[PDB]
Amino acid sequence: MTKALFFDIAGTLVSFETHRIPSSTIEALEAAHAKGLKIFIATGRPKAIINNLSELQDRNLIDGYITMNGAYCFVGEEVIYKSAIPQEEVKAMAAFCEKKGVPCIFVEEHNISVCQPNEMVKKIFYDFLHVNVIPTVSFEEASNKEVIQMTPFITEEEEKEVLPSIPTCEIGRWYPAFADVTAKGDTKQKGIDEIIRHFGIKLEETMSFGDGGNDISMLRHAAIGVAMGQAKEDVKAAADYVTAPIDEDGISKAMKHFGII
Ligand SMILES: [Mg+2]
Repeated sequence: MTKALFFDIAGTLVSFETHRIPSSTIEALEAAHAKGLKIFIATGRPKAIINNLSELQDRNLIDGYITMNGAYCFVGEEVIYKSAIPQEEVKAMAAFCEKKGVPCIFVEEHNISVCQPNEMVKKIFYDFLHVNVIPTVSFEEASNKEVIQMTPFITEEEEKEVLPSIPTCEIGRWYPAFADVTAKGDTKQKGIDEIIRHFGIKLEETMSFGDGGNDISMLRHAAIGVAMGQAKEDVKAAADYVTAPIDEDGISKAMKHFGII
């Protein structure tokens, strides 16, 4: 039976339309918590810019976090796994973005920065996703940092152009305007593995929930993967079950369907 739930944030817990968590989702997670489910966040975002979970956090419903696509995992105050990108690949991404004229976010363990933020950062991270403004630093400074995750604002075409300079990183994408880059093997699947290792939970007792391309590995890896109803077809194909759209009680309906609650 399911013992661990893994939830993506954007488009899974938090609506892109309201920037809020559906009421039925909060109710479902309260019910699951009381039944003893462990409830985990599994997001591409770094902790520093997770600014939209307060309704769950204030209710003390989250048992641990997979952040940065698996590159930074923690349970309470305890870090259980982290990674860093090979410096050559940080440098190559910085040089590429600066040459191309596109911005890039560089995330360290305890600092976050953006280089040359432009209309794409404003449009996508601030205006669309409601991320708080990230401090600016130069690409030269960024290129020298110990970086856990980079988020270049590159298209799929631009990604293929920089790819040979990025020979070992993982590149996770759910949206056409940016991708998240982490070190080899660091995907939300890795995050699941680290969390369940910590808790003594078997992979066969896991359930994941996602809407995006960066969820596909965790949708396949968990024993049961649930795709949100508005997800792209490749995300749905990776899942075992497709629930309703997020703003049509998709989380609650899935949890009820499986008897989680
Ligand atoms: Mg998502």
